[PDB]
Amino acid sequence: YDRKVPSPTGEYVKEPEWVLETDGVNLSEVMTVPGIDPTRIYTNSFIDIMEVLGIEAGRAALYKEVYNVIASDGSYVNYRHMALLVDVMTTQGGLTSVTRHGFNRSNTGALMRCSFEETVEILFEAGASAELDDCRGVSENVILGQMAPIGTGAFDVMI
Amino acid sequence: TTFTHCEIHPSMILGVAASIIPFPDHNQSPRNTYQSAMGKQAMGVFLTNYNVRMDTMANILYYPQKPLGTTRAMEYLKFRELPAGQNAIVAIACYSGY
Amino acid sequence: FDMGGYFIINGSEKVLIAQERSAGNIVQVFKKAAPSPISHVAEIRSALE
Amino acid sequence: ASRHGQKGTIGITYRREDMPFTAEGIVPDLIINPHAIPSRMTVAHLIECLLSKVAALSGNEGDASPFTDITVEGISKLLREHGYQSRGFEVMYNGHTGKKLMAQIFFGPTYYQRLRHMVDDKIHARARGPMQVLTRQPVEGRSRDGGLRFGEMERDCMIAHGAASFLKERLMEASDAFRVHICGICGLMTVIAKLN
Amino acid sequence: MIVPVRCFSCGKVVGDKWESYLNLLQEDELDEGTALSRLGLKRYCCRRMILTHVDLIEKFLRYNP
Amino acid sequence: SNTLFDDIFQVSEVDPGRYNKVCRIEAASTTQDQCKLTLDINVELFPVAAQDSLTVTIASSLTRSWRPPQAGDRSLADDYDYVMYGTAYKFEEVSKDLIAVYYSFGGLLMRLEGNYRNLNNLKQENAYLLIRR
Amino acid sequence: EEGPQVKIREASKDNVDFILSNVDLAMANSLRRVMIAEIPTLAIDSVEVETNTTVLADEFIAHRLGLIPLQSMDIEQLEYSRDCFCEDHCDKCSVVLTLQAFGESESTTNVYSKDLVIVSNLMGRNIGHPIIQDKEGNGVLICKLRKGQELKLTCVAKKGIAKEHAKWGPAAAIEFEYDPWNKLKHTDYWYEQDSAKEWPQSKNCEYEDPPNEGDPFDYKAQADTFYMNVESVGSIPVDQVVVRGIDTLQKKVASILLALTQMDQD
Amino acid sequence: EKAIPKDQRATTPYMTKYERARILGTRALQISMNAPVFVDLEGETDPLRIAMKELAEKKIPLVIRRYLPDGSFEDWSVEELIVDL
Amino acid sequence: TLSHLRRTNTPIAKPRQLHNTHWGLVCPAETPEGQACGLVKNL
Amino acid sequence: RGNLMGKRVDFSARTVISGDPNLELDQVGVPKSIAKTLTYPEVVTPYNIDRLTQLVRNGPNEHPGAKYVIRDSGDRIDLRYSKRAGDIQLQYGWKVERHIMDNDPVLFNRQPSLHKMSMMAHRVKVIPYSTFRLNLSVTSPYNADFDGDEMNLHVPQSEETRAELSQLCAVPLQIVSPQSNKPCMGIVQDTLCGIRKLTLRDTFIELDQVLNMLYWVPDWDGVIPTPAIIKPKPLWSGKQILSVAIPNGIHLQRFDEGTTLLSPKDNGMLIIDGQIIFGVVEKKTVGSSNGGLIHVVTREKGPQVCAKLFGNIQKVVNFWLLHNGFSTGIGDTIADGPTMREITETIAEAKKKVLDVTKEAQANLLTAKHGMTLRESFEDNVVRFLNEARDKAGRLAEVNLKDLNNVKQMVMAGSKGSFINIAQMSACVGQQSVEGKRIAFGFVDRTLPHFSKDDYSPESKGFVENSYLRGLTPQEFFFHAMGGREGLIDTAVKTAETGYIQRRLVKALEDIMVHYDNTTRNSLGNVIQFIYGEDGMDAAHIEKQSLDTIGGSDAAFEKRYRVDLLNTDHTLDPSLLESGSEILGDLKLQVLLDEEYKQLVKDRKFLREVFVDGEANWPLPVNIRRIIQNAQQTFHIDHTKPSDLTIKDIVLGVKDLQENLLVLRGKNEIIQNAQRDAVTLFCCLLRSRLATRRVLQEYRLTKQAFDWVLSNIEAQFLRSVVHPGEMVGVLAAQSIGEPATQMTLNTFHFAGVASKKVTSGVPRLKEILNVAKNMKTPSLTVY
Amino acid sequence: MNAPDRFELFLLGEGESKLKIDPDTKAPNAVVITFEKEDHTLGNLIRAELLNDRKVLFAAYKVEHPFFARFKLRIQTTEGYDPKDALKNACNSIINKLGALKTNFETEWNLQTL
RNA sequence: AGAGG
DNA sequence: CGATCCTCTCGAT
Ligand SMILES: Nc1ncnc2c1ncn2[C@@H]1O[C@H](COP(=O)(O)OP(=O)(O)OP(=O)(O)O)[C@@H](O)[C@H]1O
Ligand SMILES: [Mg+2]
Ligand SMILES: [Mg+2]
Ligand SMILES: [Zn+2]
Ligand SMILES: [Zn+2]
Ligand SMILES: [Zn+2]
Repeated sequence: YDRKVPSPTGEYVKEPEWVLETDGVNLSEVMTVPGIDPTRIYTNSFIDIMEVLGIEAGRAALYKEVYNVIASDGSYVNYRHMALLVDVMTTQGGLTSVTRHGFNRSNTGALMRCSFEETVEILFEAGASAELDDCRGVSENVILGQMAPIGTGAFDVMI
Repeated sequence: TTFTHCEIHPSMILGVAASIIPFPDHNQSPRNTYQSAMGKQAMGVFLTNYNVRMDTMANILYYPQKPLGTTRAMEYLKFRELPAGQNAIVAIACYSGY
Repeated sequence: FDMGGYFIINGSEKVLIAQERSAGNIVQVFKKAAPSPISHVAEIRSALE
Repeated sequence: ASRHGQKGTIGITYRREDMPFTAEGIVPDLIINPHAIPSRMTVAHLIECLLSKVAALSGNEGDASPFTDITVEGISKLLREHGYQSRGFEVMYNGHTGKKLMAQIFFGPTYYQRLRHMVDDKIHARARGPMQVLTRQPVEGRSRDGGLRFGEMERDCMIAHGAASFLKERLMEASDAFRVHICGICGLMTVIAKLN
Repeated sequence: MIVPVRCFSCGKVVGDKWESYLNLLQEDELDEGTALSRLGLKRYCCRRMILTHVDLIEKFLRYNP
Repeated sequence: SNTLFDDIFQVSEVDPGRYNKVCRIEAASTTQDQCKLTLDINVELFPVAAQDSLTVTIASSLTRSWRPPQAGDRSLADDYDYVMYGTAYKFEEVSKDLIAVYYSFGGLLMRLEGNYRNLNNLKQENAYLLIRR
Repeated sequence: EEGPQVKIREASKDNVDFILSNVDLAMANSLRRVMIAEIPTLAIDSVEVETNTTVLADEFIAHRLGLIPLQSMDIEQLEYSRDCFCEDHCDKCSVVLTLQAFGESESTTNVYSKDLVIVSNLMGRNIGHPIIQDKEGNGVLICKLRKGQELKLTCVAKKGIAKEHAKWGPAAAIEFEYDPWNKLKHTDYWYEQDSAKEWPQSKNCEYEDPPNEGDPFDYKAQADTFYMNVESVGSIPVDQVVVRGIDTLQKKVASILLALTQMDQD
Repeated sequence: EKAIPKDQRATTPYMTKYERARILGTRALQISMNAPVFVDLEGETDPLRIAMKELAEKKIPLVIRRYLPDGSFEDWSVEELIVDL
Repeated sequence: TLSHLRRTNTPIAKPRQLHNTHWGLVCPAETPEGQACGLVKNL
Repeated sequence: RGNLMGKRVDFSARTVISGDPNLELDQVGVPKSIAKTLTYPEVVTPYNIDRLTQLVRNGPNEHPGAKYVIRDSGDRIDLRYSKRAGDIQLQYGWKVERHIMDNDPVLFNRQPSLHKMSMMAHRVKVIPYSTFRLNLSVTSPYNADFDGDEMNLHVPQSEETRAELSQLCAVPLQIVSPQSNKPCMGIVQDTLCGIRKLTLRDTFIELDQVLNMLYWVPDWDGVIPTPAIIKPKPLWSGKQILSVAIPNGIHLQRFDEGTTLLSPKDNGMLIIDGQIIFGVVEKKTVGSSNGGLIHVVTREKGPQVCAKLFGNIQKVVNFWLLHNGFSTGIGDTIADGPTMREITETIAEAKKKVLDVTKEAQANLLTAKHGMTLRESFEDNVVRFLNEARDKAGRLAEVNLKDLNNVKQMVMAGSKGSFINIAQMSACVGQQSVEGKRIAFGFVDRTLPHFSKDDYSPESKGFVENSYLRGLTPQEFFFHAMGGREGLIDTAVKTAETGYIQRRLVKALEDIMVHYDNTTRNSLGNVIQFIYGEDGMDAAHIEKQSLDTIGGSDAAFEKRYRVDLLNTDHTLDPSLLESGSEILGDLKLQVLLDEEYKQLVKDRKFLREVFVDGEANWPLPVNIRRIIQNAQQTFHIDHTKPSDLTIKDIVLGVKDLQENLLVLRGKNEIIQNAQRDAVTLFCCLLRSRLATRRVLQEYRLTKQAFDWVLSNIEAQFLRSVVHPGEMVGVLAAQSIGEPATQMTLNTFHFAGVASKKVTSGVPRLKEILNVAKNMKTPSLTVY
Repeated sequence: MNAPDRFELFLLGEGESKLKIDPDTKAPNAVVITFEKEDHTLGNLIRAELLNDRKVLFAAYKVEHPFFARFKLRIQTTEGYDPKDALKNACNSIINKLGALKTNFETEWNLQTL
């Protein structure tokens, strides 16, 4: 693998290095191996980075991986967009999936979680646990046919 | 050289719709598939008794022409006997940009 | 120019669409992978025409 | 559409005079755009045209069969025999101005198809009309005089814009909207009203 | 479906050259191109008009009522 | 003013290079041992052969809409063969006092190099180019 | 005679080949447009179908009838019904033709443009007689009938310009070329290895002096001298296509001159 | 209550896309409903174009209540709010 | 019409792909785009 | 899902769409019948009373007319039947449901609506005929083709609903995309093609034409510019009259490859004031490019002003090309005889190279690296030699193509077409692939029964030797067909996949919006981010700018930034400063020049530690380069005179400018620190750009000009900030979603390859979003 | 269905005059004549003739949209020359040019035999 | 179902 | 327990 690294003169230069690409994961045990740089060691198993190095590193590898689908395809999406998603998935302590498992079971609304999946099962658990709908979310106001607190209705006009 | 058989004609690997395309062998793989779905939505004489049938929707070209460019397969599919289009004189040009 | 091959049912022309299935009485062996107690399986779909 | 997966709607109609012309006084019935050939790779379209040109002059059919030995070269050979520039091109003049076009045009016959689905069988417009039985929303289909579906995709599109009011209006004032009576105690739609 | 009157492209009257064209081929034992030309059909837009024409009328007439 | 520069140059190289109507011409002055030239010429209206003696002038005279000439009795500052109108775009100072000019005659480009081209071009988005014989 | 010069090389009953010397492109072209469109002619513009037992649709028949070319000689002494005072049409604005044909013969019965009949009082005008150029005397074949079939209809032929419907074209194709040597460099010939050997040189090359290879390009030269061939359909004779061509163009310029004079008052 | 005082207001002194759009909206709604115009309409007739002129002149008597996540709010005059955009 | 009369439907390992074995039996071009892609075949 | 989230709506339209060279970007051609069906409730005000009374008189079947007069007390007086429709003496307060007339705001769309730009407010222009007409440069954000697309239309019913449309969703507003921080619309098709043709140095236009072209630009000063040529013919350059569509104050600069200040190849770009100086206008200049003429006009001159530009450019270019003309024939596929022999031998040698590796493998001599089979290593070699073959033969074609080659002409403009197209159409199609590997053994030990068993040769395993011009053999044909099918199948797979991914992402981020504290929070009010994008900047207001303190040798860094007034050689001389000599060995000003230098070296390190590889160009608000270039032109910067600034001016000027680049407002600890961080990166840029030496020696700025640069930077920055209420959640979800769904559906073209992605790809992104415990390619890269 | 009547191409409508002469807002001594129910047959011809008048500074025409039979002619003349006149003179010149042509073609036709 | 982009 | 969008047609119980 080629590397952009600074010359003693100061400028950045190509200095090819030996890297090992592995088929299979055991990050924990591999980094404790001598003659390796455990500061640099990487895996496409961002779930394992989350487990070995902590949430913050997990977040990084997740972006590294989200970015990599997008760019190792041709396209460019501004950092912040992919950054927002990664943050959403992260900011909880762990990896929250973009599925009915992850985000849909979250501490959110009620009428807003039935907008996605398991519509009736979400509505029944609401009627069982006697859930209180905040009516803050977009989806809530959509059902209510009221102006949501989005852009234009985010503030309040007065006299 | 150890042959047991010979093809009657490769043109025959194709079916009815593709058998209508001129020089399919000089076309990008899908473009061929497209024209296959397309030619099935093209107007003209579907049968001679059109004037005698009570059917929901019937579209018939006023003066359908036979193609100036034909496949040999077409003969069997009675194309030049019951055509789908007209031999329009077409310019490939940037004109009014319309 | 008509070719037939269709039916007329309650005044409407009906094409009977040729339906594709895998032929029976055929002996086919399959490799069953990783989360499986059986490595390989030899199958036969015996029919009576 | 041409016989090569080349769909296109008529953009405009021009009458003979405004159309570009050959010094023979030949004029097209149709004008396709050069920018629908390189990416499409409909090379046969070009061969078809060239061959049909030869065919019309020679007064013989075109052997557009696939695994032929017929070449662009062999065709082009004949087209030049027929006094035209071999590669389909022709000098044309601008109908408005009468001046020669700086570009020469690949022009000739090409079998084109008149396909079903025409603007007028498609145009629809609605502004209050057949409201659905149960749902109380505009009906489906142009025939029924239905309202167009403003899907979630479209709701999302509007949330992104921050168009809060339009979204509420597009979902209430237009389409649905209703007025129910709620209890200040239990908070349910079981309130009997004598609105007079 | 009967020989159109006038060529779509140019307008030269073609609706009169039909039977005339068929004699040239049948009786006079001529070839298509020469026969087309013999009818004064010089331009290719006029050429196609008659050459690619399929006269289904003959077939429709055939129907009994 | 009036004039802003004057010299006789002898063509070194003549290059069409993927163009028909235009040629990039390379020349030097008969007088100044340092004075260089580079120019895009409409070789269709004024063809230039290899090694041609030609008087090059840069004026600024003969804002406001262009009127068709109509010879009449209106005489412009020319009894020349080739005339152009450009715009100053850079003034590259090199070794010692070696000043190079930069003009675009509607995309056709100039590059006159020398020494004494001081209060003679003064960044003026004007300037006309004149060629003789 | 003073300005623009005409030199007729070939002339026939329905075709004129000539040269147009001492003229501007705009004029040559504008003439070609007015010849295509703007010349009035007579054409069927209303078919009233009593009986139609043919294989063909009523409108399909009506369409062909419109295309049938008919005498447009004394067409300047027939009014545009739009500006005629009658409720609908009359003898001063329309020509009324009739068609009745019945397949009586065991063989196929052919209906020709020859079978149309004027019923309108023409008031001695050379107008609406279906033009027949066909050797055998029959016109355009309109329809065909089996032994059974009948077709009974009435036609109203009216004054109109091609610019409204192509049927009104005294038109047909107009050949048009200027500078067969591209001395003007008014087009850049596409080539593979050689422009000269690949492009076939014009019939009009004989009438001009071939370039000069190692000679300067004529930058000041202006396109003049136009090689033209006007084809008549038959409604109006060839001479009249170009004479009426010149005339109607001359007319619309005059209306624009007269237009100015009306705004001049108030 | 909650109500943040006039002193200490960390929100943008600049009007937001949305505020501009809702202001121009509401004003056009009033003008369209035969309400009074506080600006010398230079032959103007469109309620939004009139609201536009009113905005430029800063003669729109409306106040944006900016809500914060805790529930608190900062009120700003349409006239005090900087209209760059 | 003729084309409709020569149609095939394959309900439900890689059923959509044009198999080598289709040579001379099925048309390689004729197949609808999406949903029924490579399941609806033409002889 | 279908009755609450989505609904069927009234005041809706939809019909076939067509292109319009004579329409304004922001306009929509509305067919007369449609205009006559869709209404708008207009309250009767004295401003409108007369226009409205007239409309009521016109009635439902005349165009500028209405249907229904709704007075007070409900009452819908129906204009089509009412026995009073004839009179009607309107009262104020009453509403009139008038027909949708010219210049009304409408929301126009094209499904799938997987993008904020698939929905845009348009100005009505009622027209004859049945299609919806649109400006060709709005084709891309909607993803429209004129092959039969349908496009829907929605009518706002309230004044506040109309304001929302015109002040937020307007087409000119939506020009600069916040997805890719680059602009979404540009010059396309004929206009792109022609602009190149017109901008040729060889392209010369006469007066007659010039005048028509000039009158064609609707803005036009009504002043004929002086011709470039005043020799035996007043001749204008193409570049010249097109510069009339380019507004003044527009400064643009490029440098492509061989681009010198003389660009002998006529490449790069130079536009000073509002006139092109050199460089052919093509995609890089007038396309959806981040540093294009569009990004510049939209930023510098305004969005409305820029939207107007699209029109002008099209009006001239289109007219010029209507008169120039442009075609494509079979001729543009036929490459040289001598060239065919080269292509032919290129294939021949690749084919022999293949036979050799095969014969070597068959002799049990070919030894694979590690991690892969002798068979595995064999295939990728053969695969490589065969692609290398097609590519080499393809370039052979491309190079041999003349400048008059209509296909080369198109790729040259970047209007349509690519290298591969040339290659395939004229030289060699290439190797066919299914599931990555080249055509497999469907039959026993062969790909077809026309072959013998165990034939690993290029032709047997699906290598197409022939071009589309030459034609394909039945085997080649069927193999091309096999690979072709792959594309069609994966569309019908990936589109149903990517589209689901979209709704999931969209539902997962719906409620994420910037609050009135730059905080990015959800419905529960939980902090997702403390500043949007970690900088509280609006995505639309950001563009890639080079950080010069990050790269280069310490040597070059010194040469550039260092100023030692205490050193005779290494100080700034008095040629470029009024106070120059008066400052040699200042000690007190050397203390400021030194403090400046240390911050400049502090960053150099900091940046090398954040951007580890040493990547200079990063997307940052405020294009400083443009501001500088602007000041230079605005103040007609006399590069020969010294200057009027002091070291104290530049140093404390840049220093104070940074204290005023506000994102957050709080006077407290965390907030002032959050603000301090938010700006860190931009400040590096700012300092790197506005350091003393660089200001004087490089830019050669004046005090008047500098003061303005500071005010411009401050203002631009403030504009560049995120607006509270920005629906950043939906935005991000769509900004990731839209590309995915379109990396397929496209899907294709062609048949070789175009995978990875489909393949890499949507299944991986699926693994990621689903948090797949059991991934397919678990890799570990050890250093 | 939403198409206009083909006579809308040459027939003037409700009120509607042929020429609408409006003063140019920008440059002096210039005017914008809007020709109603007209094309390139008249536009180009008047335009090209105007360009022969060695006292007409500017003369160009445009057909803003193809759907409509209507064209805009811009004329700028030298101080002390009304553009209305420059047009009048141009129009007159064309009629005369065409006059000769009719007379000439007519003459030549009679000499021709077929 | 079938079909359209 | 989920599996892209919208549209348009015919016409089975
Ligand atoms: N199944 C589908 N679901 C959603 N959108 C679709 C679907 N099929 C097509 N589309 C949309 O419409 C377009 C249909 O392809 P289209 O025929 O218009 O364009 P294309 O890829 O450029 O090919 P062509 O060369 O025929 O123009 C897509 O690119 C996409 O936006
Ligand atoms: Mg398309
Ligand atoms: Mg499309
Ligand atoms: Zn209660
Ligand atoms: Zn013809
Ligand atoms: Zn009458």
